[PDB]
Amino acid sequence: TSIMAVTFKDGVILGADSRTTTGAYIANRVTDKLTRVHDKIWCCRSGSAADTQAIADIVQYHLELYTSQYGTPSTETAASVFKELCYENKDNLTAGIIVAGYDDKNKGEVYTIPLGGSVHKLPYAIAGSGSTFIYGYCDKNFRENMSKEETVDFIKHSLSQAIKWDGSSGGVIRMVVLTAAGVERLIFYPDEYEQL
Amino acid sequence: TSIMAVTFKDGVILGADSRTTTGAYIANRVTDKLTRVHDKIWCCRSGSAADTQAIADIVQYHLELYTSQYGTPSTETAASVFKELCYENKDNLTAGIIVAGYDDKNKGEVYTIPLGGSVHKLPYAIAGSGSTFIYGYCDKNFRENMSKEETVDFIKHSLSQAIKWDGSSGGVIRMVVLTAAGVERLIFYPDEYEQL
Amino acid sequence: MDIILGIRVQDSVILASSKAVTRGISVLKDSDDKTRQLSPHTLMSFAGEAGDTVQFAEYIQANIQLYSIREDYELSPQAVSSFVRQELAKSIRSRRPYQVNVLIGGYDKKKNKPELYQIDYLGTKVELPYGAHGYSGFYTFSLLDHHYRPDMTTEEGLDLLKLCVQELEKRMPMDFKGVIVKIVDKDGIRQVDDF
Amino acid sequence: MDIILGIRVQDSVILASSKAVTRGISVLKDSDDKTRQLSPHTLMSFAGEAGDTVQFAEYIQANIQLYSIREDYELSPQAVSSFVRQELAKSIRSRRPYQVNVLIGGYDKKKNKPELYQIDYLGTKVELPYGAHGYSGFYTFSLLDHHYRPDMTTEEGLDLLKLCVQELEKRMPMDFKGVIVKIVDKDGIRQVDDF
Amino acid sequence: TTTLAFRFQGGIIVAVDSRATAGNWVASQTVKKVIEINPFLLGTVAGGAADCQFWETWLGSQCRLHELREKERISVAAASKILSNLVYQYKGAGLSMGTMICGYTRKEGPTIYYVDSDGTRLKGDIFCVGSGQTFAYGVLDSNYKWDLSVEDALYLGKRSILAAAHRDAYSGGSVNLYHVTEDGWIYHGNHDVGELFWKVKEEEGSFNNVIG
Amino acid sequence: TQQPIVTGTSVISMKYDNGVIIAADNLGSYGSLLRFNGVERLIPVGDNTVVGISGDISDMQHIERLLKDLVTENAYDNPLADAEEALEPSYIFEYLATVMYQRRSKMNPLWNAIIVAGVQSNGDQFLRYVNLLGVTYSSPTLATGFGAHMANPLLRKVVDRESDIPKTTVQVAEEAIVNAMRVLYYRDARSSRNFSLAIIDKNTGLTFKKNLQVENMKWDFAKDIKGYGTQKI
Amino acid sequence: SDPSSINGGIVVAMTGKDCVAIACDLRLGSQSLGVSNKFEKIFHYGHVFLGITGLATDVTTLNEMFRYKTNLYKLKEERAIEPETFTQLVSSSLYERRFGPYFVGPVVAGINSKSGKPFIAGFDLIGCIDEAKDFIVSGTASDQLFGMCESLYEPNLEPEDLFETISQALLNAADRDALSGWGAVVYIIKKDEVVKRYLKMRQD
Amino acid sequence: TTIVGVKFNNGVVIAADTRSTQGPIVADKNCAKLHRISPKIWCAGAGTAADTEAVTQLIGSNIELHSLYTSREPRVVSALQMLKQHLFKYQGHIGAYLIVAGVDPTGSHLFSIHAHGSTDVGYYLSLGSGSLAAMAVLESHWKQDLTKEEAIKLASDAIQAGIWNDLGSGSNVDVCVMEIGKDAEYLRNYLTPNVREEKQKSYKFPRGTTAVLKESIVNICDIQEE
Amino acid sequence: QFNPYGDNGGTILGIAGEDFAVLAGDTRNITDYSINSRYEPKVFDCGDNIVMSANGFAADGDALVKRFKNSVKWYHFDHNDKKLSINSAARNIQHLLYGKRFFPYYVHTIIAGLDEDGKGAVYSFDPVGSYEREQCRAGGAAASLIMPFLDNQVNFKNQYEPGTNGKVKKPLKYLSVEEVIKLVRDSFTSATERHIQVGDGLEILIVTKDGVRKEFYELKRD
Ligand SMILES: *[B]([O])([O])[C]([C][C]([C])[C])[N]C(=O)[C]([C]C1=[C][C]=[C][C]=[C]1)[N]C(=O)C1=[C]N=[C][C]=N1
Ligand SMILES: *[B]([O])([O])[C]([C][C]([C])[C])[N]C(=O)[C]([C]C1=[C][C]=[C][C]=[C]1)[N]C(=O)C1=[C]N=[C][C]=N1
Ligand SMILES: *[B]([O])([O])[C]([C][C]([C])[C])[N]C(=O)[C]([C]C1=[C][C]=[C][C]=[C]1)[N]C(=O)C1=[C]N=[C][C]=N1
Ligand SMILES: *[B]([O])([O])[C]([C][C]([C])[C])[N]C(=O)[C]([C]C1=[C][C]=[C][C]=[C]1)[N]C(=O)C1=[C]N=[C][C]=N1
Ligand SMILES: [Cl-]
Ligand SMILES: [Cl-]
Ligand SMILES: [Mg+2]
Ligand SMILES: [Mg+2]
Ligand SMILES: [Mg+2]
Ligand SMILES: [Mg+2]
Repeated sequence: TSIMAVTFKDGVILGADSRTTTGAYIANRVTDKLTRVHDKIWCCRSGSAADTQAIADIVQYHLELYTSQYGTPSTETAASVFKELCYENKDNLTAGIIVAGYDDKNKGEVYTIPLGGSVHKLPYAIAGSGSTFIYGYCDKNFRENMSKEETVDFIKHSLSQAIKWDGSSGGVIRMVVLTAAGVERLIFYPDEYEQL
Repeated sequence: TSIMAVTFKDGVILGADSRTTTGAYIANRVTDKLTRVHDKIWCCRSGSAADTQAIADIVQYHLELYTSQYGTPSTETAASVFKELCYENKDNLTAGIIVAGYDDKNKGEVYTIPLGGSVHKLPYAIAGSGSTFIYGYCDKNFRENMSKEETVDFIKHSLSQAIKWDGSSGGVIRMVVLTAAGVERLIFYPDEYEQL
Repeated sequence: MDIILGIRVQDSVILASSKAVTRGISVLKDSDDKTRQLSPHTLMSFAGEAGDTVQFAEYIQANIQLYSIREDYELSPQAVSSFVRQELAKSIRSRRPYQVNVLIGGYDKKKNKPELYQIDYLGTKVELPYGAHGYSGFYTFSLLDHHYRPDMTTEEGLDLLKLCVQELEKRMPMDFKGVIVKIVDKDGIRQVDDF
Repeated sequence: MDIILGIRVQDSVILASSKAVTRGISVLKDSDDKTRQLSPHTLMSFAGEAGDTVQFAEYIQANIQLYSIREDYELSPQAVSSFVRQELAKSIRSRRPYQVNVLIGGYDKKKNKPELYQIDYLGTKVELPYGAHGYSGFYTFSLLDHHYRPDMTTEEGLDLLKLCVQELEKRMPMDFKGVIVKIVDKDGIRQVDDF
Repeated sequence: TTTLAFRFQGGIIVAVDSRATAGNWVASQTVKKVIEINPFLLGTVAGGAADCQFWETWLGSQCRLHELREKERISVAAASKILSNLVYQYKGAGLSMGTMICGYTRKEGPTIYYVDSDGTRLKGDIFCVGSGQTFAYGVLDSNYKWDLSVEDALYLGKRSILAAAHRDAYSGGSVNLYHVTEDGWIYHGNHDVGELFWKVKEEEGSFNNVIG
Repeated sequence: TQQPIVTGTSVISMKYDNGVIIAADNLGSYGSLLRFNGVERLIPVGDNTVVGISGDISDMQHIERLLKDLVTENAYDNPLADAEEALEPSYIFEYLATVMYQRRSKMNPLWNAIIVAGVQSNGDQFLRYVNLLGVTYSSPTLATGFGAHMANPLLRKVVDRESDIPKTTVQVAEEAIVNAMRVLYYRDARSSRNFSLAIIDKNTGLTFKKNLQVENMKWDFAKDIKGYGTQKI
Repeated sequence: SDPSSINGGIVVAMTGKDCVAIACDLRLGSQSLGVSNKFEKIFHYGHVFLGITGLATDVTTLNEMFRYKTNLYKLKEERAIEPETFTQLVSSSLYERRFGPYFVGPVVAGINSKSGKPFIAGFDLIGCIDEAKDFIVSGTASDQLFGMCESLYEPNLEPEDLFETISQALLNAADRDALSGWGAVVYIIKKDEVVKRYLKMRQD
Repeated sequence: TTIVGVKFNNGVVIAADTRSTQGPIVADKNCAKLHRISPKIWCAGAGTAADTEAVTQLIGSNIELHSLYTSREPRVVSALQMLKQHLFKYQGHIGAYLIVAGVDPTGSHLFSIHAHGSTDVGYYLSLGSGSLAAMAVLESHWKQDLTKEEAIKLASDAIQAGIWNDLGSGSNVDVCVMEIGKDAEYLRNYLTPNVREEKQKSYKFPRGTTAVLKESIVNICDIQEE
Repeated sequence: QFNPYGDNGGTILGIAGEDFAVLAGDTRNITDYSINSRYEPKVFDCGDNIVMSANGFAADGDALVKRFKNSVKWYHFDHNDKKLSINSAARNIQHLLYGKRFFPYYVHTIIAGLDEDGKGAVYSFDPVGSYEREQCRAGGAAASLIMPFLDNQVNFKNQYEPGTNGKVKKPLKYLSVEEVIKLVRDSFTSATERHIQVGDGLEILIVTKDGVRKEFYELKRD
């Protein structure tokens, strides 16, 4: 799995491959690892498909009930609900989740939640098996306050390399853009990103 | 360990960190992992220090005896002697070796020999625990027929990132330049490469 | 414990049970009675893990004695054996199962017939003409297959039982210190003091 | 095998050895002689793993008999015991060690003294007034500690030995089917046929 | 450990050693392995030191509560069965106990019960319990009779412990003697093995193997 | 029972004449991967205590929230919350020490080693250690992990026993801590150059220093080292 | 299972003024079972004394081995071996079995016949030489012996005083060990006379 | 164990503590961990005591024969090569962890050797259970162009750090200095900062306190004439 | 796997005099081959003229001492400020220890004080609550080194009277507080020499009818 979330001037963009594997067999080559817990709060999922789904489903329920009582939740709040589940059930879960959201007050924010259940607020985050191969690239090429087009290219190039080297990662590069304008879904196919 | 060898216009350059570790303790922070098996045939060593030393010592003996009988050996020949040792004793060895050399006929050549004992001739090669983090960077930034100054910068930037992320790698960045001009040793300290 | 035998003849049931109690390396006792009277015409012998054997036997005894008082009536050997089996069948899927094998010899006063039931610790019940638990059967069943006749007298049953004990004393490695023999018939339960 | 005893008295050595041979669940034999005459005035009893015991005993016997012919002379019990110990000490660090414990009872014709040596499979030699291998000593050493006086006659030694065998027959779990007793003195080796 | 108890004409003899070990290390030579439950009940301890003390001390509390409730001393059978039923609840948990419950009552006479952490409960005339039990059995079985004088029976029990104290590495220290009668138990002193051995060797003429 | 995932390395500390110093690098390691480079592992509680935590970071964050909640709870129905009935280092420590031992006793430990450094109401220096097993001890110098093996020896050359504490100034103590941090960067494979340092003085109060770096490092001699024995070039 | 503690036993050596003392218990057992109370663990080759604890078969084997070697030494050298030389011979012999060792704790004691200097030495099972000035301990009650020796011992003791110190060190150490005791022997060694004393101790 | 090596202006110095331990027990309080391979090549040893002794003796013996064969003074690299190849052959089972130092016609040298047969070069080195305490001192106080007096001080200070802070190390400090164009000086018990205090009491017993059974003279002399 | 136990080393020693008692213990605290503290008090005054030390795993040791001190407090509340006698304290501690029979306090406990007749008393415990009154007891890491020395020098074991040769034993004369403290100090000096987990400092608590007094002595720091 190769997943990443990157903050930029207008908000935040989530990025992911589309490969699900049972060992060396690709069980699903068109998986959607970018999943919605609220209107403008999404997450990238890595690790167990069952665990991350069950977690995400529970978070979406909590934030839906939060909204009915207290209005729209912050991205930090969403990350805290993810953490609470991941931390308290750490013995039985294998879930690496990146939470990303857009407020009007806080703008684009990214929180990463690795296996342990700890929370880390970052400008950008990378995770999944394939992320190991792009720590060098991402660190060298990331800038703060990038444009939308630059951030899309940064994620596209990054995940392209992660896919190239990681067997567990592949298929299409899905992306989700979170800004004041709304929610935009992007997709990039092998023929496009492999030649980069 | 972060090691790499890169061919360029005038020949080939070997690069390495200087960290030797017993678990999390750094047993030696100024190790020389670039070692000489012949005048202009060197190697980068990764894995067991004892194994790679014993192997390198035996190879140097074989190439010294080769030279006394048949004159200067090719880089391919040196790689074959490394392979023979690594392959036939694969059950008892933990050695990841990159062989690099300069002929006048063949110019700069690089052969990588991973755990299995297989041989792979490449334009450039990376190895050691820290190499995982720079597959993305190195693939994106490598060009063939670079200049000496460009190749030094490419290795410096690459190993800098590998060191940054890999705990097993660190210390100084040693380099060895192999050209028709001769053999040049380069060293780069933390204050220089960390700020890159 | 070690060896427990049973044989149903014409008009009675005979239960033979070893006297030895061995812990590890020493024979602590050579006169141990491995049986309990459940009712006037029903006797249960037992063998298995230390502690569990007696604890189970006395527990069963108490329950049957309680039934006898409540109803002022003796349960049939078949009824008692079914109760015992259910307890063991319940036991086997418990946190800590009773590790006990039993023989239930009884005389049914209604049908005027002797009855012998063999039940293992899993709750495996079988009615038999002759039975045994543990390594005893490996030696004795072949003898009983040959000599047994269903119409034997009690004296003939005891002679056949002696032939079983002699074979066990010859070929078994463990010294079980002889057996206590008890007869169950229409007149009740009695012990053969010389064997 | 199971129980082997030894007792050195005034003018002789007495070795008692069980007759039973048990394999798993059956006593295959009840008249097995667990001893070999190494020389006219030296006897070795043995116990340990099946096969190894006899194979070792006969091997030692052959070597001592070979020495006797070559030199036309009988080795002292001390000399024989030292030879046996070295073989076992050599054996313990072999690919497959001899799993055999032995008692060597002999009468030294030079010194006119009986001698009893106890050697285990590791090659641990000790000269003793009385000895045993396996679980036998746990019962018998306490009796021998009490009753043994060194100036005892052969008849008194046999009575003391009977008291040891009686205690073993009372408290040991395994039926070892009695013992074969042999006496080693100035006149040589003989077997007590009634015990 | 070596503990024994046997019935005879003059009631019951109880004899125990005093050693406690942790591996090869001798932890104590002065351990009280007889527990005075009441003026008529004794308990011997063998195996786990804490298990035996705690539960035999506890047993005395249960026996006291019985005679408060029933206005009558507890029987040896009932006292032993309280302990055996208790340890049976803890079966599998890893309790390590080998005990004799010794006493006298009018209805029972002199009685000995062997109680075990496996749940074994046995009535009997003679018992030896512990790592050195086999050594004690040797002396006891060869010299036992019903018609023994209190004086001779006491010596036999003392001598049987000595035999085991000598041979068994995990037994020793000293011998505690008790004599249980119709009118209750009587303590007969602590006998150090270091002095008792040489005394017995000389007077009895035994242990001719050892040099002294 | 668990295994630690994201981990923090050594926390080092020592007493000096008027207070205590504590330091810990800003790294959150993920095995051999030096994953997170901006982790604060010194957490102040009021203006008189600093808790330095090593080991599992997720459990550290849990402990961080417990302390935050402890301050809130202490303020409830407490007019002297910022005066006589303010939280003491000894109170904060004992609370943690209770929690750590309770959690180990339920076979579900907080996988940490903790050093509570601070100054009491009466001006006494407080410095005590507690870890996942609930083990506690105090000493003029305290260190966790690799610090125990490398920092303590250096810090004990400054304050070897109790009578050395009044003789040690804040400048000498800080110098020793900063030197120890450099040594750990040379030799601990799971350390970083960036670190935080906190001083709790009975006169000048709590001084919290962020974004410190290891400097004045010796590497030049590396150029002269060639091969592993016989090699000359 | 552990070879060094199947049979049990202890040896202790001490230096005094112009004298050395070596002592050992007499027990040989099979774990809990006591077998022999006459198993001496101190041997001598000329004026050099060797005490050996550990596995009894090896104790016997090594004794026979060093007798073998010291006898050949003497025939060729035309003189008795000295304690310093013998110590080296023990070390050499033990280390040649580096990866299949004799399970023993040897202890050398004696006086150099030429210099008159008292000498003691201890070894681990693979030949490491511990050449102590004060005392050497070995066996299953080595901890106990260390505690006794470290407290009781003082330098330059006279032969008859040294006897009391080493005896009390052995006896009280043995009494806190289940696998040691059953009698004891003490050798008092001077340049040209050696006295051997059997001690009276508790037989449990 | 704490062993260290420190290069200086005109040579090299090695040092070591003197504690040997079997588990938590101190087997020897004044153990000699500095071994002589040849007159001007010495090495400090850590790990298994018999192994460091034996491996040093063997290589030292062969170095002596080699020196006689070649009519040349032995070199540190020769000892280094012979040691590493021996240890490597035995795959770490020979538990010798060595700091090898010395002076020869090529110059002054300092190396380390691990049980698996890997070698390292340095100006300062430390090995053993107290190597972290020692290396902390070396990393804090070492500099280039040390004098002989400064190197001995630094080396002994590094050992002391081990002695005090590491339970596996203790007692005394042994030093050996090997300077170019000079005899190597072996300073046995250079420092002695752990002398035991006077005991409160004397435990000398009254003669006849111990109970005796038998006495006898032991014949140590040969078979006699006449 | 998580191991809930550890070993903090150290060693303790209790000796019962005729009208006094001492409980001594070293002040070193360790894990593996590292020193945690050179002065970490191990022997505690628990009130009612009782001193206590729970040597072994310090976390369990501190927990036990804490819980016993608590038991003394509640004994006063529940029983009209009655003084807890040393024998009663010992039995109470047995129940604390055996309470965790199946997850033990990994400690060797020793308490010291005076019995109800005013004589010196030392009680010793195993980890699961077995206890026994003794005149003399060393506990912890170096207990194997110290106990034999005490059998010899406190109870006069294997010591006889000159001239008689093994016939007459040395009489069991009582020891004064000055004589006991000498034996304690020599015991710990000897233990420090041959045991790596023992050293740094020795702290002794002396209990008499007048109260609880403390004495501290330096030990070797290597
Ligand atoms: B990715 O490779 O981590 C991916 C993310 C997931 C949310 C779709 N995980 C998987 O594909 C996992 C296996 C795995 C690979 C690498 C690390 C951890 C886990 N696959 C499944 O969980 C799976 C496979 N087949 C069917 C159902 N679930
Ligand atoms: B590098 O980290 O792979 C490095 C290369 C070596 C030639 C110096 N290896 C080591 O440092 C190894 C450990 C190791 C780390 C990572 C992968 C494989 C192996 N160290 C040693 O072999 C070593 C450590 N201490 C003493 C001696 N040898
Ligand atoms: B005895 O050997 O059974 C003895 C009786 C007990 C009451 C002291 N038991 C022990 O000595 C046991 C160990 C043991 C040895 C042999 C067989 C069974 C058990 N020791 C302890 O219970 C113990 C208690 N506290 C400290 C040290 N040892
Ligand atoms: B040091 O602690 O590394 C030291 C150096 C040695 C050369 C004297 N090592 C030892 O003291 C070793 C520790 C050790 C214990 C057990 C197995 C392997 C290593 N001690 C011994 O080798 C030792 C122990 N007892 C007697 C003799 N030698
Ligand atoms: Cl999915
Ligand atoms: Cl290397
Ligand atoms: Mg790094
Ligand atoms: Mg034997
Ligand atoms: Mg003993
Ligand atoms: Mg010490």
